[PDB]
Amino acid sequence: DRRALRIGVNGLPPSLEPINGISNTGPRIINQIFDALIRRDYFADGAKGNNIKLVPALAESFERIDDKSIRFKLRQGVKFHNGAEMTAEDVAFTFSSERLWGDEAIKTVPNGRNYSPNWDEPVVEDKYTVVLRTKTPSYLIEKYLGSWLGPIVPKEYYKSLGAVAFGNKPIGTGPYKFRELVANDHVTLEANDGYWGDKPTASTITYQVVAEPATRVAGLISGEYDIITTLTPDDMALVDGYSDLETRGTLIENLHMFTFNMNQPIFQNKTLRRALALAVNRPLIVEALWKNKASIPNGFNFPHYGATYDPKRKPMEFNLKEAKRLVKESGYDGTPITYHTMGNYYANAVPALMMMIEMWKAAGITVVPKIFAPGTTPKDSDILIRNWSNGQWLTDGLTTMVSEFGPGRQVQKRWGWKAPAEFNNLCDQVAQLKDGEERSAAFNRLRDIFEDEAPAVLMYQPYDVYAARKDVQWSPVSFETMEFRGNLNFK
Repeated sequence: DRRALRIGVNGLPPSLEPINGISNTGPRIINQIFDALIRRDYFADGAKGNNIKLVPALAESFERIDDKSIRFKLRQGVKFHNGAEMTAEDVAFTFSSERLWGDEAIKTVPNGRNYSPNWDEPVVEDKYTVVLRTKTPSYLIEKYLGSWLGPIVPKEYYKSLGAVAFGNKPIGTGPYKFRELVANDHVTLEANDGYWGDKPTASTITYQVVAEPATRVAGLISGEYDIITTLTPDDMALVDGYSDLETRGTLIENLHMFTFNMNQPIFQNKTLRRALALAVNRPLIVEALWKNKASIPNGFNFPHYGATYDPKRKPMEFNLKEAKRLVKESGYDGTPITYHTMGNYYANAVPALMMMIEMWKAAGITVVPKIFAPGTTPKDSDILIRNWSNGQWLTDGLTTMVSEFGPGRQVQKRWGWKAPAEFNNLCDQVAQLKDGEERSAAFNRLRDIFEDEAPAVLMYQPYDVYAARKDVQWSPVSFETMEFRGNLNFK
């Protein structure tokens, strides 16, 4: 009689619909309810949960037919949790203008176009064959289908409810079906014994919201939870001191940074943006606040980008002397510059800021915190510097230097970054090219322009800490999610 798995979590997503549920807390539940056409095999070839290999999943097989289309042959006889059969109608609907990237679709799925390539309408060729295609060249279609965009939704059930209502009673093909939701309290899923893959190893999975990390640690010790999420390196000594418990940490594919409202005169040019960037001592912050567990990326560059990761790229320079020279050159008059942070929404946001204020003070710059309260939306005109995070959500360099800093995106259109014409032309080229010498060199060049312009200042890649009973064999993955396929066994 399979064990019931209980996870003490920091929170639940606003929705369980695949796209509207994208958040820190959603993928760990969504990944169990749905399957995609392509699955990231994180543990392939002995990898410690950080492999980027993409393998077939609801797609039995696929072939790329040109620089913008792929023909998919789907697995046959696979059912959704409502008993409806999964067909090309459902895969076409999932990536259709109707549900995902059309003008009317983004009214209820706001990020449908933002998390998508330049889609063209899917083509249903037969019951189990579908061509998925872009209007312009794209060798990233496979990476996108193996991403948090990929989950396949049932067409008729999804249409009869709409995206918002579907988010509260989701139906997928995954190993665990939805049972119940108590808003901001718990989600319970039950084993789908009609699953097409291996039999699910837990009878139920309950995601129990426990707000304080101390109460979650207490619940792991008392026997209330099997796994607990959202801990820091500081909680590792207490948890590991118990013989029957252990922490299981991993670097996650996220990026903490600070950025600027470049519509403000003081940030309309790169000079003070770069002085602020060079005065920051990233290894001191990482040692003081993260017990040396977080990683400082060697540019806008991470191993999970695959072919567009450069392991020879020199690290971000810390140069107080050059920062001092750029402050005088900018004509900075000494007016305090605000740094908007919503308390500690991002882990260690306020302590990292307080360290950086001293670093900026050494360079001759007064930066003051503007700790806004939860539920407040500071207006754009009142922001100078602000903290930010960016999920590096594709196994490619496209996200987020091109997806957030590229042409027509947030940092240029809303926050006023006047990017050089070269940066924008290289952003459009890497979106269309196949991996190789040209695409990698273009990514190296984009990183050089990003560092010289400083539209944002990368701080570090955070380290996520889980804790679990030694009688539950489960390893975290290097992404903000939980994978139980081939990764959950009870001793």
